[PDB]
Amino acid sequence: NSNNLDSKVGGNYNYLYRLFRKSNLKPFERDISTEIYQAGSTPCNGVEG
Amino acid sequence: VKNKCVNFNFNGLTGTGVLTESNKKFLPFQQFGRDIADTTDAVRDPQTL
Amino acid sequence: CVNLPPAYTNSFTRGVYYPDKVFRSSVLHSTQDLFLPFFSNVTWFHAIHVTKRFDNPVLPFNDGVYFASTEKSNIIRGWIFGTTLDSKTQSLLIVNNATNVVIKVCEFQFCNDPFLGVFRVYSSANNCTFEYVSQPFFKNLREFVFKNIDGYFKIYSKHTPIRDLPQGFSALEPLVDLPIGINITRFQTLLALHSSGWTAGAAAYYVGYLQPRTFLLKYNENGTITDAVDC
Repeated sequence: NSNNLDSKVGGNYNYLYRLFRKSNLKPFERDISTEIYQAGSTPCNGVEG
Repeated sequence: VKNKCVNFNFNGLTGTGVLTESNKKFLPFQQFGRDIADTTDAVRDPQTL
Repeated sequence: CVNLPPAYTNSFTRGVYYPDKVFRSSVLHSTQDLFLPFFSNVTWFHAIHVTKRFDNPVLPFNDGVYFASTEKSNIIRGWIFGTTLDSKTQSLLIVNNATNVVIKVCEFQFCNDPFLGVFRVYSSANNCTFEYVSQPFFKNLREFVFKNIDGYFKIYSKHTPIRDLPQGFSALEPLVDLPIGINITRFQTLLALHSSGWTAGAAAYYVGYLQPRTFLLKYNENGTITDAVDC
């Protein structure tokens, strides 16, 4: 545990996790892509709604 | 200690036997001998090489 | 960033590549692994200007690749590896800038016609997660083998001083292993020429693909593979 180093008195938002991927990863494989994830079948053009 | 029955530990590999000089020549990416039955029958000393 | 029917062959018995780092002598070892099957259709590409040929397309990296090149004047430099070769994904690169061996993994934006001069390979580099740059680094064959398993990118190599593929036997020794950790689907070779001016080139490289097989390998009294059988 590191609740005295990584936690601040107003919220620490410098640690991130990836939600909304199209397929599950493989062993020891990395991914730092940030491309808008499309839930439905309608296309996406870099806009979020 | 050559030519005597000794228990040994070569880089974490234990066992007991008699150690003798060899004419075999390894390659710079090899360390063990692994006879037909998957048993070691040769090793490279990590100091004298 | 400037712009600019293939042949087939046999690949009799090549691409064996010692599987483990254990010494063995005077035995017959059966092992399953990703091998290049015997007597397989092997694409062929040219660079001779009799005819103004600079063919070097994008091929797919199915499950590993065998590469060969019979040249004389050091015209093939390196390779690229990725899935979509733009800045939306991470990509690998190997090259020899006439004195070096440069390996790196970034988010390059590659030109549609990369090449060098005998530097026009990429137009950007943003997220470097790896770097391996080093010191100032038809007669020969220079066989290679590339694989990508469990995040590790493995390479095997071999040289043989010597217009077809010489049908001998030579086992490839391990060279390096890199922890890149990326999804690779395609690759592309890098060449150096001498826009509308370029000539004096002859590379004649060959490619092949691997699949899972079971081989029977033979070791001599000195620990050298001198034969193999495809089961």
